[PDB]
Amino acid sequence: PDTYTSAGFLSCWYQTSLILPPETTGQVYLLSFISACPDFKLRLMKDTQTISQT
Amino acid sequence: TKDEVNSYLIPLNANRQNEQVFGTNLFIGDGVFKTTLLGEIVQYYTHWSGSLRFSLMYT
Amino acid sequence: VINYYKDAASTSSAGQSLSMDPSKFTEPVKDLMLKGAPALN
Amino acid sequence: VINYYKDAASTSSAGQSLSMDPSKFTEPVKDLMLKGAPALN
Amino acid sequence: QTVASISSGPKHTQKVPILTANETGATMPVLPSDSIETRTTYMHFNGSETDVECFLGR
Amino acid sequence: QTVASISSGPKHTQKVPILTANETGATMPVLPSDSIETRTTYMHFNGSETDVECFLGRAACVHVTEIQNKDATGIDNHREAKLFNDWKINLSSLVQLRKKLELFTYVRFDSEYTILATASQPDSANYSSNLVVQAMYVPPGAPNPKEWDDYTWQSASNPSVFFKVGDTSRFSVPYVGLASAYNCFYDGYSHDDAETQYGITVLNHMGSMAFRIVNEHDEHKTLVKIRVYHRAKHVEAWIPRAPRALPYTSIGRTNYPKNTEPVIKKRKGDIKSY
Amino acid sequence: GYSDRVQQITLGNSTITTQEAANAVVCYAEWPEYLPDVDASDVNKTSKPDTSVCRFYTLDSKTWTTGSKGWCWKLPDALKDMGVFGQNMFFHSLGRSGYTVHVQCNATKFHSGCLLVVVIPEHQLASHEGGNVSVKYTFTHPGERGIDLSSANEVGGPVKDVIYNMNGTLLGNLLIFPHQFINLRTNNTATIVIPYINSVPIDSMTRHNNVSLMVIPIAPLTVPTGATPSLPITVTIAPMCTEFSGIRSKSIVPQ
Amino acid sequence: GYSDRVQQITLGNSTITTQEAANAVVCYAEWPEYLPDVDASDVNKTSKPDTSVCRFYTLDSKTWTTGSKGWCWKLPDALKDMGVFGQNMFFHSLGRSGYTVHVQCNATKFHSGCLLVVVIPEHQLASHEGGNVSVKYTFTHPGERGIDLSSANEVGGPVKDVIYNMNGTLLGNLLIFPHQFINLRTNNTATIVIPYINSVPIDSMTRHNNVSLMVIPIAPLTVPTGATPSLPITVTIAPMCTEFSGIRSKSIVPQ
Ligand SMILES: COc1cc(CC(=O)c2ccc(C#N)cc2)c([N+](=O)[O-])cc1OC
Repeated sequence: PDTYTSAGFLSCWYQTSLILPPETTGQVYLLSFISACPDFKLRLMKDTQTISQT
Repeated sequence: TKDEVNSYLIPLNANRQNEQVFGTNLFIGDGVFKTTLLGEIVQYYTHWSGSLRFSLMYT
Repeated sequence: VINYYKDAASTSSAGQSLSMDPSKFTEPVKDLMLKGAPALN
Repeated sequence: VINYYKDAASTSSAGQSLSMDPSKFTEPVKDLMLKGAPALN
Repeated sequence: QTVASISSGPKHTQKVPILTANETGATMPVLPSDSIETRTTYMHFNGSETDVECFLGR
Repeated sequence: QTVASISSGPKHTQKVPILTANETGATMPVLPSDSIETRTTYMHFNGSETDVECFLGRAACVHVTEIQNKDATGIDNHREAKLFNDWKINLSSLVQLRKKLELFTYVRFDSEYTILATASQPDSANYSSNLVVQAMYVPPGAPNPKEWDDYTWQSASNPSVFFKVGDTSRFSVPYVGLASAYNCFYDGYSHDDAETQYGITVLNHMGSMAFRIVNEHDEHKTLVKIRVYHRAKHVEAWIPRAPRALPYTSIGRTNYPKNTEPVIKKRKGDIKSY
Repeated sequence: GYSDRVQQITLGNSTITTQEAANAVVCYAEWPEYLPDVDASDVNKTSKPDTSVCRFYTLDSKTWTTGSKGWCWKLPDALKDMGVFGQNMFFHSLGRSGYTVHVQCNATKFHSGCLLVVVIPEHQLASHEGGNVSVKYTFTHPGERGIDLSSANEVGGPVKDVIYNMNGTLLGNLLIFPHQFINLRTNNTATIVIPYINSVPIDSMTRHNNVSLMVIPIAPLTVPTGATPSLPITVTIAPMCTEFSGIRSKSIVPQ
Repeated sequence: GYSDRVQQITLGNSTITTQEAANAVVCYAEWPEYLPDVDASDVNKTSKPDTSVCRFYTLDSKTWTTGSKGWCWKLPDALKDMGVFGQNMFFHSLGRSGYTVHVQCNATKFHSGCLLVVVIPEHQLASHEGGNVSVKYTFTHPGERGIDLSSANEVGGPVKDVIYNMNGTLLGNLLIFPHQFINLRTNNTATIVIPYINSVPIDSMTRHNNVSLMVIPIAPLTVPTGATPSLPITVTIAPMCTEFSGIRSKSIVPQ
């Protein structure tokens, strides 16, 4: 995370609303996924902060 | 409070209008993204560029 | 790039594979799905 | 000049550019000015 | 050499590339040019540093 | 080959090459042959030594730091005790090379580093230890060492070099800028914020170089001083600017000291004095 | 029949004329142009308002007195509140542009004075506090009023000694940058065409000023006996080959 | 494999999708286009912001209740405060544009209701006062909030009886204008592409509204037993082939 190179923000809103049918009260959920496009590039290999020991 | 299947469930509420569902900055190497396959691999490198593919599946 | 040693293990790194086919992971479906066409027809 | 290493950064210095055009700094004027002719005509 | 993004303009069709069904188990190769108007750009990149040979090669 | 001056004789014309108008912003290429009678002479010179590739193409010291080998028992802050040390990579800490680089606005090149480590035993010691230094590059985002013996020194992905003290380490690094060239100056900020930092200090987040001594401690204490040298190769430079005139005060910013001696020499006499 | 002295410049629906110019300067001999595919990175299709933003905008005239030190403007900052150009600056994440700068100052054949008009790419200012103090966003974004080099320092602002170019380099060498002089006995105006100069294809137009324009009196102003001891200086700037990219909500900047 | 039901529309960096549409209407079978030389009069070279103004802008959602009468918006008025499009409207003397209107309203297979979505060129409203009273500028320029046909009259405003189309003609014949229906049991959205329709090549975008968009409930809303007695209606509009001409200072309009 670096400010000069920030990527922006992602948000989601109700365009109209969620409507449930009769006899339905259960909670409704969304599953979100993330992946890269063929567009993608990564450089300068380095160690990760996601593992350690001690 | 702890890691759990619910961390992946984005709640959606009936009869709410123009309200916000969720938000996040796009530091793919941290935040919500940090543990994902993309975030995990991205962290093995210093620089990145390109376009991201973000999708939502209704349940 | 002259190999000073007799065994293959002695040689240096292989150099870029240059294959790069992600579809066996991104699209391992039985029936081909065309971008733009109904995912579920 | 045999490159022992795989990457370009490994190679030694580039050698003289041999371009040498100072005019983009000494004469960045819109209308060409000929030596000997009135600077302001 | 390789194009990173092709030039794509306005759109109004029955071919909706951004509507899929992730329960199929596939990650449809959707591109920015499928949901926004884009200009042409090139890769200028081969991805040599992310080759498994390089990743485990140090 | 090339002529330095052509043969030129007497002159009496309406073509006055030596009368110009510097307010146009141009420096008309007037020659001696335009105002005096000259003979023919040749250059016998190519100007190879003033090529930017040559100008920035030699090693210059860019940083000096210190680490030491001693008992780590009880030490809470290893970094402070200098059991290991850091270097927030930057090329504007030592002024000599900095002034050269700042002769231009944008600069692009590969870098060839040479790291020299010298030992010193100020207190009583029976011998000079044979220490091995480990310089590990910690790119922004990589975990920083906290103790001279972290798991971090495994350096599985971070590149690092091991070499004997007294010896020298050498390797080159490709142009790592995120843009097409490095900025020697930056009239901007990281974002539109009222208090955030100004200058290239915003663009220069190149990471750190962690130095340590692999050996365990000996009975005595050994002081190792580390000097990093930088040589540019495959050079490209853009937008030349006015040379630095006043002394520097900080890494990255153009700030100059309050109350500085005048830079321009003052005549010992008249404006007519030779 | 023609002359460097007389010129006309037309951009959009604006036209400036001068009958006492001294040619014109095109920075590093390069005319401004749009961003070519080969150099582009940002995949968004750009917006080219053309005539609605590529026109002459005239800033408030400054007053040259016998004691003026000089003035400094910054681009694109100086035009942030100028018509549609300004609006586009804040509504877009990115953008690039070139300009045609036209500085005006007329007197009589009895006056005397010489202004240096220069364009400095990446003019990183210095803090008058020295040490490692920074220069707050507000102070390098004066807007069309620009920075007055004869005004007093202020907490968080830049140093203003004309002599050290506000950055620790001597005034005399400012000539290595594309410049022109307005020497009253010769000149009446100064014109400089600026192409996009940056290490990136396109950039943020609010957090980064690509160049600063300086009008510095070198030979002091002198007026004939008993005349008003001042002359006005006017700056007119026109963007050209302007591209905007990544449109979103309007940006909110410090103060 | 394709269907009128499923559609995607991409303009600028905005894309709308629908899986329950009923085809789409292109007013008088004509797609919007730019102003050709042969028809032009104004000699000024125009400005075409393209992607920065030709994108989807979403207005505040209305609430359809069992007693709603309908709503009426006007273009370009409805988008006067929408990003760069709005800015260009006030900074230019003239301009022309077409649009893609997308009205959204979803319910369940248990609900029932039918909205008429129509585009009326030159929708000259009538004064509820009758006689020869006029309708003050403010009241025909509601902005993105639009006019609520179930709100009370107000001094200087227009009449609002849904039945007489606010102009003395019967609702039932509104179908002679390019329209579409959002019949909950079939529809989910309505889409109408509007080309520039005027008796002049280009016009003032502030003193004249070229068309008004109306969303009128015909078959009243009915919800299943015990359900919330309302549904939201959302309007999204995107300008296309937008041209601006005669740039000057920003216009100041009534209130
Ligand atoms: C030898 O120490 C290293 C130094 C560097 C930094 C580097 O090369 C650099 C040079 C000039 C400029 C400018 N202006 C910015 C950065 C990197 N690095 O950046 O990756 C790695 C090192 O060890 C892998």
